[PDB]
Amino acid sequence: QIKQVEDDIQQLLKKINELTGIKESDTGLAPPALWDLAADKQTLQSEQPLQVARCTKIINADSEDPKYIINVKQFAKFVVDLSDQVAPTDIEEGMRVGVDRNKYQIHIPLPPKIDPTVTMMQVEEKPDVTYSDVGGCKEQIEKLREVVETPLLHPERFVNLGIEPPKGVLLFGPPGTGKTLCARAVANRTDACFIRVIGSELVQKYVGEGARMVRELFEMARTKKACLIFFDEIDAIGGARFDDGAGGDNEVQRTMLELINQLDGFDPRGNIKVLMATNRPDTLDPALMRPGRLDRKIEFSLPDLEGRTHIFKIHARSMSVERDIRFELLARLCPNSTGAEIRSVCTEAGMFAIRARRKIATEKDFLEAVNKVIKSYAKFSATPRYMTY
Amino acid sequence: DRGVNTFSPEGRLFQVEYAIEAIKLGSTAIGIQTSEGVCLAVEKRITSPLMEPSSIEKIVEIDAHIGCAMSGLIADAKTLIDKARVETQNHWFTYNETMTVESVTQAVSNLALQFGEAMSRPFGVALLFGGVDEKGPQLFHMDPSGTFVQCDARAIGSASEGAQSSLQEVYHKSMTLKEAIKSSLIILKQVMEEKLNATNIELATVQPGQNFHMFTKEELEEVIKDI
Amino acid sequence: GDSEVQRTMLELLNQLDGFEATKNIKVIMATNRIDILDSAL
Amino acid sequence: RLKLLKLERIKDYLLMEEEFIRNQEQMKPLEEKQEEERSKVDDLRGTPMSVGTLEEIIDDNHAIVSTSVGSEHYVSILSFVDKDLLEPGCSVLLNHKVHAVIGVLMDDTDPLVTVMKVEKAPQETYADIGGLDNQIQEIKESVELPLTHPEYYEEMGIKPPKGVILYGPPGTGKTLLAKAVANQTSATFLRVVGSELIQKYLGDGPKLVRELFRVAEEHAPSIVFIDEIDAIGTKRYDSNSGGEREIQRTMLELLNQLDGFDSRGDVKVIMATNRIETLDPALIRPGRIDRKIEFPLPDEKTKKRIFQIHTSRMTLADDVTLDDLIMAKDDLSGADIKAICTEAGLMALRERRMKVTNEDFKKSKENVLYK
Amino acid sequence: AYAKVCLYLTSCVNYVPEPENSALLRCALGVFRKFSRFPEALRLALMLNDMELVEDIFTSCKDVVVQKQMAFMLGRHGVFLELSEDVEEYEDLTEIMSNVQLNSNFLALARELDIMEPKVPDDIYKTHLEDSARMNLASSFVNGFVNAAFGQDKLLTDDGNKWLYKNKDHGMLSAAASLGMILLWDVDGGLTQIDKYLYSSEDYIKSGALLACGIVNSGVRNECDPALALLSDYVLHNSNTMRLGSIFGLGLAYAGSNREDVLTLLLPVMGDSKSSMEVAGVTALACGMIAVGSCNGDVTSTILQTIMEKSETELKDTYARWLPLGLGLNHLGKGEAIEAILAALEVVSEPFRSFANTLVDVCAYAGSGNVLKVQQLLHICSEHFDGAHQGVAVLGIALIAMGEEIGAEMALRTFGHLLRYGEPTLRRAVPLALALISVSNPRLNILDTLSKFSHDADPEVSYNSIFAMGMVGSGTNNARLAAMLRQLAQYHAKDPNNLFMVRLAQGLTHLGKGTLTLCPYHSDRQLMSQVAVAGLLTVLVSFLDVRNIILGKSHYVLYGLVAAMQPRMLVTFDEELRPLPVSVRVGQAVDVVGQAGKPKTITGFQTHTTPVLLAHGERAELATEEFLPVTPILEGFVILRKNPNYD
Amino acid sequence: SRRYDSRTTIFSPEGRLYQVEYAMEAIGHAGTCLGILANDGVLLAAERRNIHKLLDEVFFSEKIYKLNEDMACSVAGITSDANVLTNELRLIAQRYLLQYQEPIPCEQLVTALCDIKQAYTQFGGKRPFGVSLLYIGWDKHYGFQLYQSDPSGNYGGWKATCIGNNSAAAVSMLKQDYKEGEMTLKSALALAIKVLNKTMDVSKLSAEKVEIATLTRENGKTVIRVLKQKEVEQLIKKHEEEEAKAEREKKEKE
Ligand SMILES: Nc1ncnc2c1ncn2[C@@H]1O[C@H](COP(=O)(O)OP(=O)(O)OP(=O)(O)O)[C@@H](O)[C@H]1O
Ligand SMILES: Nc1ncnc2c1ncn2[C@@H]1O[C@H](COP(=O)(O)OP(=O)(O)O)[C@@H](O)[C@H]1O
Ligand SMILES: [Mg+2]
Ligand SMILES: [Mg+2]
Repeated sequence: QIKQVEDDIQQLLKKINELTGIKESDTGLAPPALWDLAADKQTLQSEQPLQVARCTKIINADSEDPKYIINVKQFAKFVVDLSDQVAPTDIEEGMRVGVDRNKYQIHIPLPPKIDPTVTMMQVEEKPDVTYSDVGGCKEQIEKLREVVETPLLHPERFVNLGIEPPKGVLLFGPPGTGKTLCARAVANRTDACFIRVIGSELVQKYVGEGARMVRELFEMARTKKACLIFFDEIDAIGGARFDDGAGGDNEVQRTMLELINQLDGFDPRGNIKVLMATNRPDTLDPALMRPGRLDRKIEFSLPDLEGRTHIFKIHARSMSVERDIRFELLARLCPNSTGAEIRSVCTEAGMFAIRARRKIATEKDFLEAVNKVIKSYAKFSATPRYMTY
Repeated sequence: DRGVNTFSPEGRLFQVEYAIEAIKLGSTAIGIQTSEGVCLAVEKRITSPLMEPSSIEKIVEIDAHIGCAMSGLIADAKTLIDKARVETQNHWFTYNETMTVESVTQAVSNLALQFGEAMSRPFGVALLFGGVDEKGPQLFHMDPSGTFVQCDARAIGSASEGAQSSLQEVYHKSMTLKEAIKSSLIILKQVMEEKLNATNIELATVQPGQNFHMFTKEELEEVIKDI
Repeated sequence: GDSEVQRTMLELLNQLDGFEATKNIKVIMATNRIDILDSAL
Repeated sequence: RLKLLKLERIKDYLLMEEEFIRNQEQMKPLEEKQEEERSKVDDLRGTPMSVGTLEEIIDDNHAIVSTSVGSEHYVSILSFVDKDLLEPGCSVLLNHKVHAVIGVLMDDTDPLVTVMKVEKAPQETYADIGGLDNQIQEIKESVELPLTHPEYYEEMGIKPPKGVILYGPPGTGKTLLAKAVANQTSATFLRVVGSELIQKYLGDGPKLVRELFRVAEEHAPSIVFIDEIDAIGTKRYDSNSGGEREIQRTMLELLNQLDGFDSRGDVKVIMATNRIETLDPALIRPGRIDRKIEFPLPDEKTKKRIFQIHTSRMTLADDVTLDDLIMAKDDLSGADIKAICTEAGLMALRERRMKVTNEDFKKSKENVLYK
Repeated sequence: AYAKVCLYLTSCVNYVPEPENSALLRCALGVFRKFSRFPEALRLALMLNDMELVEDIFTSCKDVVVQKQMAFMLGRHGVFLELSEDVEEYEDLTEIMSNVQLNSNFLALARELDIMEPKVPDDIYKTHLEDSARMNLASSFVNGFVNAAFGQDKLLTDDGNKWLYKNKDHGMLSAAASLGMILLWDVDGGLTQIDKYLYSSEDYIKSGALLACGIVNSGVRNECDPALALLSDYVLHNSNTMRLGSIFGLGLAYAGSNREDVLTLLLPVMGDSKSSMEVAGVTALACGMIAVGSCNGDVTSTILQTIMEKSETELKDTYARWLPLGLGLNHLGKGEAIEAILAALEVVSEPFRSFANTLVDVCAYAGSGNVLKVQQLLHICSEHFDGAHQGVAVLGIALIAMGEEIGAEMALRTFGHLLRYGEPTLRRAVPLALALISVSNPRLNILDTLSKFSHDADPEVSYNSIFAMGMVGSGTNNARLAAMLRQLAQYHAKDPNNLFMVRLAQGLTHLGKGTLTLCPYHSDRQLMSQVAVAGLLTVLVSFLDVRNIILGKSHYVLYGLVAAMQPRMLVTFDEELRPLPVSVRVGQAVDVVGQAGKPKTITGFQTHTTPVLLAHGERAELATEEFLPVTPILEGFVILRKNPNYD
Repeated sequence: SRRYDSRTTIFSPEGRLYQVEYAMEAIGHAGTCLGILANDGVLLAAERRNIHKLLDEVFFSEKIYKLNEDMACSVAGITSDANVLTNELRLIAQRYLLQYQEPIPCEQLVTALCDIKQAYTQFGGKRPFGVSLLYIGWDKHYGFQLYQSDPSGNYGGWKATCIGNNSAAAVSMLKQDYKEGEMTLKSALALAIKVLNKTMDVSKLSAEKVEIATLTRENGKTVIRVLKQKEVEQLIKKHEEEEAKAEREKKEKE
């Protein structure tokens, strides 16, 4: 009777759909559970649409009946007045006025414009990485934790001593040392607005578009009460300014200068704390590296023996390794290696076991993995160059 | 950075320190000095069974009263050993006496930063000169930086950190040479990548008496049985 | 700089080399010199 | 049986559900009937519905919508829309008269998505490849095995390698293994090239990289095959406005996409090249790409296998010996072997025979394999 | 063979009609006893509710260590066996059964995973990134929930009169019982603090401290009888003013004990009729909590007489819902037997019928999974009165369907459709039932639906949805849910009547800083805890009417929620009750179900050293075959022996 | 540490010497040259890249030089580097003659010049000699000998070989149709003519576009003679006749 049961189950599903709502996703429609037609009719008959304009000037701002010069974007500019439901103080000379049609007056104050590209940068889903997934950089974790979390968690211990906590960090180190890993850990552990930015995301085709979105990013952060920004791969736009003779890097230098002025200029930067992740901290501009903008430069040097042993432990926690581990032997056997190298060694040990069709990875498998990842791949390593860099 | 004689912003020759990095890639040598003599036990990394273990010469005889355990790059080690032997024999010829371990170590170290643009790069070898001279047994450690210092017990090589932590945990000033060899072999076995089998390690001893002596397979087997 | 025409040939040939479902798209190119042609082509 | 009783415990609650759903549907007062609600939806959504961008979401029942003409109407969003799938930059359906958000769009994909996706299985298969046993094993362990038997990896406790590099001289089977993986895999195959990543305006390269990997995530499980990645490097083009440094920023965007802040979904990266020394080591690092596998020129046995594969369908003449080709002791590649066979067939049809001969093969030698 | 049998029998028992479940359980128990798998036999006996068989198996067990681990399991489930004075280590087994040392073990886990640092309500609120008596009540509630079972805090353990006086009216009771719940689980040394508070000139404060004593003794079992004394001394003569704190504290303190002395002390105060209807309802509730599952004729009879005696308008008035609730708690899970009570209630009164009948029926069929019963409930749901019976009926579908991993999700779908096609009362109730069907079990459809309907226009539906989402997150402090609750606080910043619920959800989510679980079931997803389900049903039936009960003056039911507070624990012990920190791996669930493949293989390996704070649905197995576990399933406290075979 | 060094003599990420191989491919671009051994003597043909009409004929050869009495060489690559290498070859041969009072053996002279080549590829920062040599000689140890040396300092003894443009095709053809213990000078000249034809297909082997030098032994002396235009024209005419006959035979068969 099994097939009869499945046939009945699917027929029942088909009937439930046919009588409740089946398929409406072509025109992005919703399931009919949350369909408040009674409310939406009153919405369309009682809430008139409002065209978004900008209040340019307030003629006769005194208590006398004022007049506001609005500029309905790309439509027209008008002299208008406020709705009797809107208080005069709720509207300034730069807010998005939000005026109705038909004697453009039914006002709703409206926040600053944010580019969709910039606003699609807040970290909504927090990374699944924690501070316990980072090993061999205890002091770096402590310093980064201080700077980014501790003021945002217990500000009393800072205002008691009257200290301004450092607001700005530069995580710098060779390719694969825990820079982006620690950024993800900070994003996961932080209760605040985390905004990730990628140096390549500030390269835009039209002059003044990189600086424009830097300004928008920082002013959105300012609108939010407690914000951590994280410029990863900051090498992209952050580079020492050189005159040249053909105007090279003028646009990227302009957006970098906008970032500089936003970090520390003729303005209180706000409650924004910034991270700069890089593996070439020798191109960054001296102004960018000034401790008024990057206060707490942190070096993610290649882990020492203890750090490598800890990283091996971390990456082999969930593996099916055998009794005797000798991860200390592995750490001494693969010096001047990165956490990326170590995780690859663990993965290759697991794959050697899988290829042999075993369910237990042994010390011989780990030694083969070290030979494959550290010795054979030694010619593709980035450390010999990026340690100089 | 470009050039072999450039200083880092922190104060760093860049080449001495890359040489130190190279040292951290070598086999583990452990030297101990005691009132009864100096012991030198060095891991002998045998990569294949077809390699004649006796041909891996990491413990060498500078003179009848000084031996040297090398780690890092064995060919640079050999160059430094040849220079040390020539210097000891020159000193004997001129003065009709024996080089002190300190004197020979400093004479070798004065050749450590003699590169430029002669040698083009530093010697990527760390040496343990264990000898006996007028002032009793002395063990001197030299590193590519040319800075030599005499240690009560030193461990150079890949397992330097763990070996020296164990040397702290075990070593005491009032110990006998037999127990020094015992502890050195225990530490070397602990940090060994494979099993200690009496053919993958070199052991040597310099006593106030008999000249520098490299333990044979029989004595090595006896000690390894004891451990 | 390198040749945009040669870039386009190389990309189209990469597509046609088994990554094109259709079977009747031929690619012809015209050049003045044989040596300067990209080694990839 | 246990499973039969499970499915019965499902079907009985389902029948309960239809009973309740009917009951309610009839006691509705000749209104709110699913069809009646759909008709009311049509009535309230207007007969034309303009497509406009969603600039931002202010809250449920409100949003700023940019009309095609540039106006920026702040307007309500009705219960009709899912209040989901709505992110700044999305298309939105707006009631003509009141511009109310009454639907969403982008049900279609872009031409970039269409071109990148390989909506086909290349006819080449692992059986059509001869000599690359170890390379096939490793690429399978990286791309196919984690998809077909995730149990191995999950039980072992390791994650599979994220990327693989196929590095080898000009013609050794790199794109051939890419074709075989595309043929056999159940994941969506997205093919790109390095010169194809090198864009013209400033910021187009990074934008294309981001779009490619976003498409890969959207169509996950996916395999992104970047052939001739060294083209982003070695080759220099005047169309590139930014030049070497814009190339560097595109490479940096690739770095971030391969291993950056954002958590990847199921997107395995294959990347092929014949000049691996020109690649940025940061790009090749183990976290981004492990499994750097070489494709050396075939030895004598492998060359024999290539000739057998590529002559399996040709009617070789009895006198033809597929041994002199191999005895030619040069840097012979599989591409060279296939071209020799193909041009031998071309001379066969030129001289009107359906059977290839030793002379045809020799003149093919002299023609394509100019040595 | 063994695996085939046992697994098929367990699954079929969960998935089979009523008549065959008992027989299948009998044969499963027989197979376990034949193959000498005593802990499995005990688990089957408990899930059968066969105290006689439980005693037989436990006494037949002649191994001291296995008997002690059985005692741990039975204490966690909640039962106080009256063992005779001739067994293997009588005193140790009896105290393990009584569940003492739980304070020490909980503190030890806290120290191993340092969480002893107090978290003030403002710390969880995080207002620095985003009133009056209501806010004081909410802050006290969340403080208590977060610092439960620690005996530590920063508001009340420090200067506490300030907090008490900042709280107003029933906020006094709220704060006092919040302190009680902070000192919960064997801080009976805290009788000192609660006594030197109840030595007060304020009636609310004194009664709240009495409730604090009761709740501290809740779950605890001390042969000194540290509750009956206080409770009787206070409740003997003053049965006119409030009495709710005292009665509720007694009930919460003793619960599954089912001690005739406390029964006969609670019955007369209910039957006197000189105590307000609130006291009568709370007394019936306390009787039910004391006797959760007895078929107790005395309790049933007194409830019937109370329902008959109370006037028609009194029954109309709320707080009468707790009398049939007490009767159901008495007839908890007993199944069909209730026919007599059902007929009695049917003949009692016409309008109160639907309510009392449905409540007792659902509370008696809890976990049965009777599809025909749920069909009767759904027909009652379809028939719209043009409501209290409607809400208790939806709660009934939840309560009866929270037994199968498939029926549970399908009942979630049914609840979604119920909200879609529902009426005011139906929609108001659905969130409570949808919380019951999943407690301390975050699920990314439950959370989404509750979050969506929190914003709903209906304020009471919003209340129930927010409390339900907090319930789902209970004891599982989660970044996503905490951010969601903070966002909801921002949303309903001005609305105090809803911001109180939002704050309550925040605190209940961060329960114990994250150590506990309010889920009724335990062990391996099929072991109903009668005390825990009684507490949860109490809280949710009270919430059925949220304005006049919780938002009014009856949050002592929120404090009764404590009846279901049990820890997610994996502490390991030596044969002589000593800590054994041992490497243990964790994961959720994986296997190949071929024939009867056990779902015991875990893939999300995460090596830990016990104590380990495992989450919902994660099975933790040993890291190495060096110790053998006496219990086949590693939940709660365990005793691990040294494998004589080989390390 | 210099910025202008260019690091001529370093290794590459792979053990591949970039300057040496760039010199190799410069040889490949250079004019074609080939040599054939034969029991009676050795010969060396060479394409001419000096085919301009206004270009005078003042030397007896342009690609081919004489090293000593019984030895000649031919250069492919860079003319000036070739001139210096030929001068050094003459110096080496005459130093050996002064020292031992007998002609330098061919392999010894090739080894000496290749030692100089290796010295330039390993020492100093100087670029290597982008010149490939084909030596044809005679000595009392192995008689007629043919050697081919590359910019890397590697030399090999051959029976027939080719360097320069289309050298791969020329060597493939020689491999196909060269007979080991046979092919006296007559057939060797014919083979060289046909190889040069199929190697310079662009031009139909005008007698003025190639130079042939033949080394033989007569009465105990070694004679190195550059074939005159008359003889080259005769050889080209003979090959054209043979090719026409072969084509006619193939067509008649078909
Ligand atoms: N210290 C570490 N501890 C644990 N894992 C590490 C560590 N360093 C690197 N890893 C592993 O490597 C990856 C993290 O590298 P990450 O992305 O942070 O590199 P990065 O330093 O930002 O380098 P890049 O210059 O390439 O951007 C993860 O796989 C992580 O497991
Ligand atoms: N086993 C093989 N090894 C090398 N090439 C092969 C093999 N089998 C077939 N080929 C041919 O080689 C060509 C693919 O070469 P490819 O891998 O693209 O070289 P590259 O990517 O380096 O340009 C195909 O035309 C295919 O027919
Ligand atoms: Mg990074
Ligand atoms: Mg290719």
